[PDB]
Amino acid sequence: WIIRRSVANRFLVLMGALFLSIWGTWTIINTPVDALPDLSDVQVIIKTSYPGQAPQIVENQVTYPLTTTMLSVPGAKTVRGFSQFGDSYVYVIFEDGTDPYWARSRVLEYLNQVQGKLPAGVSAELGPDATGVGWIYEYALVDRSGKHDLADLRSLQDWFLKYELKTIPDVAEVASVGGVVKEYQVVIDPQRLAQYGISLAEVKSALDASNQEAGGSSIELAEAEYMVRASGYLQTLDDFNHIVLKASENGVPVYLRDVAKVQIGPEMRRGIAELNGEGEVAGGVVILRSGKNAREVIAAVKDKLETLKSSLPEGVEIVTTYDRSQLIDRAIDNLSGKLLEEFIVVAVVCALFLWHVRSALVAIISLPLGLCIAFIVMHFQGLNANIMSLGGIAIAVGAMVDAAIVMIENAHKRLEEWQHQHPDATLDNKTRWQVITDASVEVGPALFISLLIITLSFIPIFTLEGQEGRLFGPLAFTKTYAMAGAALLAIVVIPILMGYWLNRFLIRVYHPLLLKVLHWPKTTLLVAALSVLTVLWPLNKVGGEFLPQINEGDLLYMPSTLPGISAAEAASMLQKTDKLIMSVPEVARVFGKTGKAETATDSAPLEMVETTIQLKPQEQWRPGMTMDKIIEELDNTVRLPGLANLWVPPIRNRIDMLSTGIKSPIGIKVSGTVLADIDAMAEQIEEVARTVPGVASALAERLEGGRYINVEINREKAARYGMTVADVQLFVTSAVGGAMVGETVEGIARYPINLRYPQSWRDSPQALRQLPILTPMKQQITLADVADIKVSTGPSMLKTENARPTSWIYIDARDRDMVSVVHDLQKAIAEKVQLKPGTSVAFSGQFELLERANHKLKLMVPMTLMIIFVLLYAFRRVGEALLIISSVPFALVGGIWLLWWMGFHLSVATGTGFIALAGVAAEFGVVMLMYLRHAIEAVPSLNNPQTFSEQKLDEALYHGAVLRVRPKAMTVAVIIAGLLPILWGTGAGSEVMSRIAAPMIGGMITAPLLSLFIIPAAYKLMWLHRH
Amino acid sequence: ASGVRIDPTQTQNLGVKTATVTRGPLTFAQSFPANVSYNEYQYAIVQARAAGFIDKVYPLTVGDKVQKGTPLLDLTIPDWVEAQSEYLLLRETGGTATQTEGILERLRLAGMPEADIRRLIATQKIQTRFTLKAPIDGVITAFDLRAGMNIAKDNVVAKIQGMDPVWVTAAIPESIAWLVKDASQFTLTVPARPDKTLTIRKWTLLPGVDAATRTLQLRLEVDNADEALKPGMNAWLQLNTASEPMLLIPSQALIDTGSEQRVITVDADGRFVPKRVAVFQASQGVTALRSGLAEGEKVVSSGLFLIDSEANISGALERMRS
Amino acid sequence: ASGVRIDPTQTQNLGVKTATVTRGPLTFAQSFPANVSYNEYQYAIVQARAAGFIDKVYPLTVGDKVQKGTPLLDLTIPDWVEAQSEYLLLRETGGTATQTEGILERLRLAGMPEADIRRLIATQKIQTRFTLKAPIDGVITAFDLRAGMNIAKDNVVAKIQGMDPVWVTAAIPESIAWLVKDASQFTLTVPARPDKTLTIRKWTLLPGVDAATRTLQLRLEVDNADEALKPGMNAWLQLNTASEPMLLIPSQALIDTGSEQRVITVDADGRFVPKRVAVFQASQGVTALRSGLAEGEKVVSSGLFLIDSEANISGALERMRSES
Ligand SMILES: [Cu+2]
Repeated sequence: WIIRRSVANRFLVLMGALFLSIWGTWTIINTPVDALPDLSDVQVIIKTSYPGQAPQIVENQVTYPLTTTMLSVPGAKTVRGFSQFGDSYVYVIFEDGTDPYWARSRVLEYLNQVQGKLPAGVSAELGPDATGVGWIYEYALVDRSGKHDLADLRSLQDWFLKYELKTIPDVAEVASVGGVVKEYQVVIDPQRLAQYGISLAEVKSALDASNQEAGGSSIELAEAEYMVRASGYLQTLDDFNHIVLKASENGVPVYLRDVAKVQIGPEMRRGIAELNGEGEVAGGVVILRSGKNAREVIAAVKDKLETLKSSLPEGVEIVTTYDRSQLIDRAIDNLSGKLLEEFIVVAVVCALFLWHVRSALVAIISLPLGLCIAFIVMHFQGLNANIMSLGGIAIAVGAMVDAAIVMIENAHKRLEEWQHQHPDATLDNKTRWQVITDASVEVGPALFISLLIITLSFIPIFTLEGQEGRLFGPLAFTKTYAMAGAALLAIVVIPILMGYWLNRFLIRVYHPLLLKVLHWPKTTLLVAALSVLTVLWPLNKVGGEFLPQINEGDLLYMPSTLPGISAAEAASMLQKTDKLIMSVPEVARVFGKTGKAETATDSAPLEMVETTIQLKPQEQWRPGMTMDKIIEELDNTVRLPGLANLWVPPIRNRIDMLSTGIKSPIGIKVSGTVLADIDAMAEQIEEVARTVPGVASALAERLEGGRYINVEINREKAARYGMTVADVQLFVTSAVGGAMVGETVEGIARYPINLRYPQSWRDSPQALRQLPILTPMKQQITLADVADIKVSTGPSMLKTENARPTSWIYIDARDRDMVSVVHDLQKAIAEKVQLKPGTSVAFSGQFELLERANHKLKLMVPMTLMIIFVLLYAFRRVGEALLIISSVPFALVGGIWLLWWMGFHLSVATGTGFIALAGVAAEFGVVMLMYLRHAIEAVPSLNNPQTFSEQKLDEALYHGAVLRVRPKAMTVAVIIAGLLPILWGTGAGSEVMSRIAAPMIGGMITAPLLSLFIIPAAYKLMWLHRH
Repeated sequence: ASGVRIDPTQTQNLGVKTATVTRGPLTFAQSFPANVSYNEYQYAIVQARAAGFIDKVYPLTVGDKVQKGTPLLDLTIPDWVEAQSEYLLLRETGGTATQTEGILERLRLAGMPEADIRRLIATQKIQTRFTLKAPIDGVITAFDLRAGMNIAKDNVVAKIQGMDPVWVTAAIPESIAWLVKDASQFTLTVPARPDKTLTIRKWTLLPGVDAATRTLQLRLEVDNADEALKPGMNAWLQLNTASEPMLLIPSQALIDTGSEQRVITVDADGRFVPKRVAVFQASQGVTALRSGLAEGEKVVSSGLFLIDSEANISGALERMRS
Repeated sequence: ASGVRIDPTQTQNLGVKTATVTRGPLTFAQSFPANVSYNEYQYAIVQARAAGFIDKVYPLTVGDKVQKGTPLLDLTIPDWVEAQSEYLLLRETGGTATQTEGILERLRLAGMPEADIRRLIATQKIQTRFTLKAPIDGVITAFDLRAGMNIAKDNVVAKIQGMDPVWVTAAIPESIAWLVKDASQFTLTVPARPDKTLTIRKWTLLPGVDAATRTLQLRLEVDNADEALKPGMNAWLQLNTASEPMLLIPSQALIDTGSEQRVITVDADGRFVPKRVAVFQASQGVTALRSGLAEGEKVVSSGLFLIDSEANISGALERMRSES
């Protein structure tokens, strides 16, 4: 119907399509790419920093009144709270669908009220607008000229770089990593305090009342307004020294100089950064706003650095340590390459079963405007996101051209009839118009119905909830697009571009075995069905990950150790590790990192290390080298005692923590209300994961491995010296601990100032016990005199997931598939570990994300069968519709057997594939069920629906065979060919392209090679029922 | 089963500022707090040689300035009449020359001033009313006798101390006792009078230090003909000088635990090497060393290689060697 | 089998260092503040022997240094004139020597200084004016007599305090009393004079504690002929003290989790094996075990954390506890 309206408006629409085409080629240009918009977002981070060093009340309380409030906030669900050495992390969570900022605006209702109950000096800080996945571009500042040092470089970062980059749009936070913060250290000699009769408290105060400015209003002179202003800012070491502590009637004072030494020095260090195992360095890291564009930002950054070449001081070098573009491009280049190779293959298939320059051209033109239409609808979803958008336009390039070529063939031989009946020496414009219409009438309807069905069989992917859904969501859309559009172009354009403008030795290879399928119809039907049983058996060879392990050039090394390591030690362990990693010939750069960075997005403790390894381009590796083989050398070369090392890709990591929390692919979590119970379950589990042959290393982080030095103040004792419990603590918070006490205001910079006894006095449980104390009544005592001090063990870091304690168990498998490992893991747990009181076990990582995808699939096949049935009844007949569904499973049978030969697994990439395999069935049913109907609708069909003569429909079906092969074989040729590229595993993201492909590869070869005999030989058995 | 080795010792090739052990002087530029005060070698405490009652007291009081000879008060002293009579009556009958010389020198020992005994011989009359005058120029800082009172021998009738050469005393911090002992010249200044600023070249440094503060006492005398510098005024004593040449390294370069002090030396190749050092004293950003380094050695200027709020100073240094 | 084997090329990369156990005494070291003070055995408080009146007062004040012999003031003492006169009288008229001496004695226990009685017999002249001089080298710290005054037989004319064998007294907190034994070694050091190397003559732990500051009193007599050590100066007293003999290991090599405390022994085979020790005390970088080891035994003192971890993970620690 609508195709006639098309030939009516011959010109116009075509020109519109080529306009929608160039509009398509721009609906893309907002391109770069997102390797991943795969992040969860129903979480707002709240980071309270250094209220006090007490991993039992500081983060019992910040996880107490502060989370009790996050129990009160609307949209409330679960209030988890990391709670560590003076740092408090809290992650609020929501319903999946919720709008990002909606969440924040609610979380923000009780961050304010609560702010007041925090001690002085701590601010409960809200996370950034971005997530962990947003870590785009990292870099270390270096200088080999020795003209600068860590102190200067870090300051170069905090007060120049960070401010220059944070400006660039779409960036959410330029965090600092590693480096040294300049600190003004007031080292108070406890002996001076006594000798000069000045108390610690007096010093703290004296220092406070001497570091600020004052306004004195204005004062009009000469009718002008003169602004009175007073100095007072500390900015010379001398100024420190000349802080007055007391003065005589003589006017002879005692300065801070007389009881202390003011020395510049490194502040405390939260995390350490190291480069190439040859030097500790200062770093920055650009975090990208939640939604915005990765590459666009990246590129805008690079140019902003070249604007800083005449800007940086002599000797300073930015050595870049991580770059998302390198992958993003390597991924968009490969997929572009394929869209070009699959285009040429069809131009050599539509030209191999059609010998006419203007015959291949037509089918060829079906692509540029079909590619562009894809680009259009690639704006409704934006192809800014993913290979899947491009991969989905590469996965269905085979069927997009199918729609045209098939029509073309129904025209070819439809011309071989009007030339044999009518003459040959007289043809006008009307005659060609009439054959084009005839060609469009018989193969017309059938073709469309099909392409509706395929998009319907695909619909059930929209319902896939989460990261997997986002992974094949664009693909689920970008396929329903160029296909539902090519069906629109082919019905309003294609025909007009074909009007305006050895196949023997394959028909002889076919039909000889065809006439044999009729020896007995039903018996040939069974011997083919038993080929389904042969697929069920070898279901038992391959496995199934959640997602094909996509490999970026960058590589994340995350070794974990027992919970107690010291900063100094871990920083060393880091440089040790960095030197080994660097020794492996394939690595180019190594950017280590213990602790965290100046970002709310980093909770990692010191005993954990993230080291980011870039390997020199593949064009420079050793002879027989491979990623999976490099990682193996790395795991053997890099290894120290008591240090499990886990190897994980840069991206997968942050995301993996944003979805479940785990850092590794394998993840066991043991959440318990008690503490001793969870750590107990954690160790037992840890031990069985080592025995399993499918493990490279296993270690469950601890919770209660913290080491403490207790100062139990004795009220009664202290009382004797007139000291309150607080009076003594000042020697803990400031004398022993070097608590901050102020900041020097240096222009656009701010550096900390602090009091402390010289190291020696606070060296050990012995030193602490002999801490000299100058009491209020000027008595000279020692800390022990007013408190016992014992060494003890306790919470290393309280952890919670949903307000209930828990410990993550990290496991690393890579030599053996996942599903085979995970199943054994929870089968070794229940059979050996035994069930302890109240302590629930469960899994995580990728497995947890795999279980969410599997579910709904039993509603993804019937929701396709409930909608496929509706589509099967373009033929109206029910008994005919049932056949289709049974001719499809055999096509599935092919997708499996090829997984085996390729050595692939059962992912949701393959899962998607198989559904797009049945998406071909409907079309397949249309190509032959229309031919079969026709043969028994044609002039020999006044021979069958009248009487009986078996040798009559045997010629109508033999003719339906020679008619299908030509248009059908060519349609298969394009698929097999577009099947190969996706099958290849060379390139960035080609593996994942393969897993989502092979399901269709074998799947398509088995349908033609099967449903060419089975579809017909089942109709020669249903006609023989009505009669 | 790998056998690839690696160097464990901490390493740094990406940012290490190094200074070179030079040899030179510690310089100083300080201003000590000082006070203007009475000269203590100009001290007069007047008190009667005998008991008596006060007749009159001249218009003085504490705080007033007096010149030598200024009458203070008149008093009647009877302790001397008995013996004075003796001398007189002795002349009425022409006693021996020595008989007189005797009684007359008994009066001296008696306490009776010499200038009052002459008034005994000249007038030949008994002397009962005497006048006490200020013995020296100066300021009256005590005055315990008024009209109507009796006068005991221990009462002070006047504490007269002078300012002729007025005194100034600076309070120098013990810390630089090693330097001020061999000092050469200070510059005195007093905010009360911005033109009386002169260069002090002679001064005595007292052998005791105030303990309340811990400061040395440097006492110098300034001429005060005009009476400009008034005792009780604030003054400043400044000291600009350099020390005897010693080993000098940047103060930043010294890693001092509470008990052990040392520096990170950079060797002939590029390896770090912690060496113990002996300190003398620092000043204006540089510390002199008593011993430990060789003039010209390389040394890094950082404790910035040992995260403050952790690491064991001892332990962190060890990781840098072997 | 206890302990745990570790790939020798991993511990080599770790940079594992090891120290050797040994028996000996632990030397405690602790610092204390001290004041430089005057010497109280160099103490003279000049007081006139008789009453008179000040004739002249020399250029001196409190704070000035004086030597033995320095004139302080002149005074006229009448009290002795009679006796003297009576003595000179009998000298004229030849009285027995038993009579003469029997007068110079009345002169002596009257008060008149021996030297002025000598000046008498030497000149045969009545002595009326006298000069009090400084009986020792020292520092005037009191001076209540100025020109124009009468002198009472109880006014302090000069309080002179000496300081050559100067005193330095450190203050130890009562709780730490035990740190100071007889064997204890001491080292003085004054900040005011970084260039002086002090020599302690003798040191004493004083009978009682200064109830004011709850500190014991340790007084040292210290050479000071250059007079560089001024009274009032700050002085830091560093003390060393040896304990009874004990097993000795580096402190960097002992793990203390409160409940237990252990060290990692390096076996003969290079097999790291944990062992429980009982600590006794620790000071200046070394801790003394009361028991648990045997001299000669090797003890890891670097990379200890990780190695202990590995040992904990390998169950090496869980083993150690059940075996004994
Ligand atoms: Cu991590």
